[PDB]
Amino acid sequence: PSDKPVAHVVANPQAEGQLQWLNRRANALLANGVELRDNQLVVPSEGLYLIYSQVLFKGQGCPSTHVLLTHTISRIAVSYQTKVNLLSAIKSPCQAKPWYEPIYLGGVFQLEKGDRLSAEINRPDYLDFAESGQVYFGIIAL
Amino acid sequence: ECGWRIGEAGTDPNLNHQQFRAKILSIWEEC
Repeated sequence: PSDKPVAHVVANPQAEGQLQWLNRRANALLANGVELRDNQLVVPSEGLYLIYSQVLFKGQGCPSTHVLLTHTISRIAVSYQTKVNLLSAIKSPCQAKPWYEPIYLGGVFQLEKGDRLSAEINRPDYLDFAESGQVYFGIIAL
Repeated sequence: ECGWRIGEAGTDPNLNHQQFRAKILSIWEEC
């Protein structure tokens, strides 16, 4: 258990228009091989992995259109460029009052060494960073 | 919420990479 891959990274509030994961060792957990490269978690060894992610959206009001918020976790095979959706979730913050839409994702999948994992959203312009620590992205080798 | 339990474990200083892993898998089991 002390050798099993584990990673837990949080978002970078200083990024504009991106969901970028902090690579600073002072606030990023990358233990037993897994690494953060190109804003992606890299699987160091084949096996089953619990993969999870949470994002927090906030807004001050409701524009005319139902602003649809999406959050997805995808995989990119080690030797190819095909990205596959593993997890996904949609929300509708609106149907003058501030709003708050949290979207969490999770599930166990069989991953291969070198596979690249990415947690993404569609509207980074509604991201929030006031709840520092609750916008994260991690994997855990079973 | 289970999302916020995951987050609290991620920011718990008293969890090393071993203990943190066990904590999460425990949360995920009942979540």
